[PDB]
Amino acid sequence: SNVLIFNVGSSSLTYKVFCSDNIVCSGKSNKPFIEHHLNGQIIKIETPILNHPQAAKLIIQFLKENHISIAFVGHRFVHGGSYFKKSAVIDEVVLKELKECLPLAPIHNPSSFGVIEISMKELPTTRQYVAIDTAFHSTISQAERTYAIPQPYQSQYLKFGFHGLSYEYVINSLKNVIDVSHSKIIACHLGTGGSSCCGIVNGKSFDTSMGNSTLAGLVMSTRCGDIDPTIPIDMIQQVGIEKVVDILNKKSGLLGVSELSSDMRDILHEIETRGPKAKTCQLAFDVYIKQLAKTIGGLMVEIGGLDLLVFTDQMGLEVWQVRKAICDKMKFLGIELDDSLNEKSMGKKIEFLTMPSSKVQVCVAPNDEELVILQKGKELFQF
Amino acid sequence: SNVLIFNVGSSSLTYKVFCSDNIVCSGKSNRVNVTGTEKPFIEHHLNGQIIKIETPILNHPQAAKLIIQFLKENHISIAFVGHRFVHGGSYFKKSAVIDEVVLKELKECLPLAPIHNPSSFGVIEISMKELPTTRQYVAIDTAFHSTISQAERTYAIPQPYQSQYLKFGFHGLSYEYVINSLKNVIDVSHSKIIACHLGTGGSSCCGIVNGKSFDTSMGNSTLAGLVMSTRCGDIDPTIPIDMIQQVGIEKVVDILNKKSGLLGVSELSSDMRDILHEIETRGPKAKTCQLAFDVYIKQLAKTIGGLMVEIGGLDLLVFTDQMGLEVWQVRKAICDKMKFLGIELDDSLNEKSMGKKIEFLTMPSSKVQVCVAPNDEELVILQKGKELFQF
Repeated sequence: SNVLIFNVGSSSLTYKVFCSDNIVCSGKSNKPFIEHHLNGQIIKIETPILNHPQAAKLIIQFLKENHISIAFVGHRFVHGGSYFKKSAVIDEVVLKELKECLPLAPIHNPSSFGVIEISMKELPTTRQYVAIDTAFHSTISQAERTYAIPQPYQSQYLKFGFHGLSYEYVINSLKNVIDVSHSKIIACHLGTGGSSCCGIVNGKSFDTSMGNSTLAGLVMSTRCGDIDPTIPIDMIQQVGIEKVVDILNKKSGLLGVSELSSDMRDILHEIETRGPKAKTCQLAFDVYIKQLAKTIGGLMVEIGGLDLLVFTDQMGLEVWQVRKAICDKMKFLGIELDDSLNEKSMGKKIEFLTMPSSKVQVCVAPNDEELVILQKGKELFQF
Repeated sequence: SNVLIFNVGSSSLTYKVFCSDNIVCSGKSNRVNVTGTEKPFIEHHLNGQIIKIETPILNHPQAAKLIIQFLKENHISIAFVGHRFVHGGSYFKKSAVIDEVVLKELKECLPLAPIHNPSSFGVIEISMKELPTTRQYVAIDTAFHSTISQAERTYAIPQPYQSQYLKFGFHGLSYEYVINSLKNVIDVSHSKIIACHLGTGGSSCCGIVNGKSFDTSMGNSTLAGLVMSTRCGDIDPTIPIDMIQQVGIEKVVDILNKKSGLLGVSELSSDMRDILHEIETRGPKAKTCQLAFDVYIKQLAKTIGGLMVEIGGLDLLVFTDQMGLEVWQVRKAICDKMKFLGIELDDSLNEKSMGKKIEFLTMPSSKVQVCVAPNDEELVILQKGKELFQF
């Protein structure tokens, strides 16, 4: 039976329809237009400016007009709060709790919830599920979730952690290649937007680099990551609350330090080409690697070891310099990399870049959003 | 040659005089006897016994003057005066002999630490005046970390904030004292050392490569890093921002500095020993004290792990200051987290060590070595003086 997967983006809405792990139909929204891929042909259609639930509606309509029967719809919801400990098939109780999670991620959740609501209304005979990014980290203990602050603030700002579906998908895909049930894995979700690391013991999250918010942890494209806590306070005394929030989230990270780009590839280019901003670009790369390595080290001690270091996402799977720099700093722990394989790998498949003799293995593992949402559908429905 | 060391405290000023690594005179201002039908006084300990001079309540420079006067009247001649300055800012990459330039630069560092810097400054100014033919030096707590490179001092934020909020690091004098004391015991110049200053007030870790600070736990402020007695340490940067919205700026600063850390989580005490005691006696606050210990250990372990990767390995882990020297449960908790890295702890030595002297707690076969190293406040300032004047 057919599965429809929605992928909500900043300025777009993509979909893909699956039948037995095979793509039937696909396309995306945003002069704005919707593009469709069906029966081997490409249909582009001019549109006026749409919001997300309008785009979703139009996609459903196109599917109905072509008799693409749909039995399942999968959705991604970033921040499921304290309620959602696992992903869920969508009912009235789930819808209620989801709506209470809206203020948790005002940038992500609302447009995601909008698509869900319109999808439930336009496809009332289909079973629908929501894949929740924070759920995988429900195995993290109190002590690892707790910041050293007094009540009531202590319970208000517990750590949540994110990219949970990505981590869960990657772990699941490594089950034939390694023995996850007896393993210590550190996964690095290095993407555009958010980046994080996760310490995984026997297939389960033990700790992660993000916190109560998606600002915490690693240096990111435009986000500061972990910094001295008095700094946000001092900056507020200069420019106020909302401006500080904007700077730390949209004008920091690789962008703020390189003074060139939020894209690591542009940063690497400027360094290796020399280059009018190399200086700042070199600093941005060093600071990024430092924080990443520091994060890896901290997590390794928490989980009591390391068998496999995994890179995933866009940066993790397409930038060999990051993986090389990181493995060099972790060489003393027993990481012997194969540089021929590393420099050519773009992570289109699960590929080890480590010599088989190396004490700690290093691998790359794809985490395509659509396959990730679909995979959760399997777990919930068995299809 | 005698050396006068001033230790500026909160309610009083204390001092010691050294002659060849030994104390010949010492004292505390503003002393009170609860049964002594009497006034506040300076208590002097000199050779034989106790000398009490009744005084009004004294500030620090007033006490300093009267202390100097007492030593003159009792024929203790002074060749050097040592002082301690908490935050030297950008200018002080080294501790310094005090001249006109140094005094001018120290003056500009006052807003860095409104409480501690002016107190130590006032004592320095009066000390230069009452002993103007005496060489004096200021030991700067931030100077040891001048060797930390830009990438390690830099937070991933844009200009101009990036340069306004560079990392400094503290407990520098404690670290370089411990490192120096280790030169009689290990090859420091070819060593990777992580030191843990586990104090009653602030706490930090330092990654040390060949005798020099590579990176450290505190940042621009003395709030960053480890979970501390009353401080939060490193937390989600969004948390202070959201707390401002609830209770305002100044209240948040007070909460994170004075009502967090061990005190805030345990809901019992700021002292680790009381926390351990409550756990083991199963007091009414055992659950929260157990949580406070777990959170504290977790952050310390994570900090050590991060520093190890930064410096490229680990040969020697060293504990110092009050909690590091006199609380074996903390050391055990840490070493068990790191057993996988090659730490074989002699549990009998650890349970009996109070860190009165440098002694290894690990087996000599153990890949990574663990030791406790004393860092008495006065010897630390005195040692900086030996380095500057060769006394």
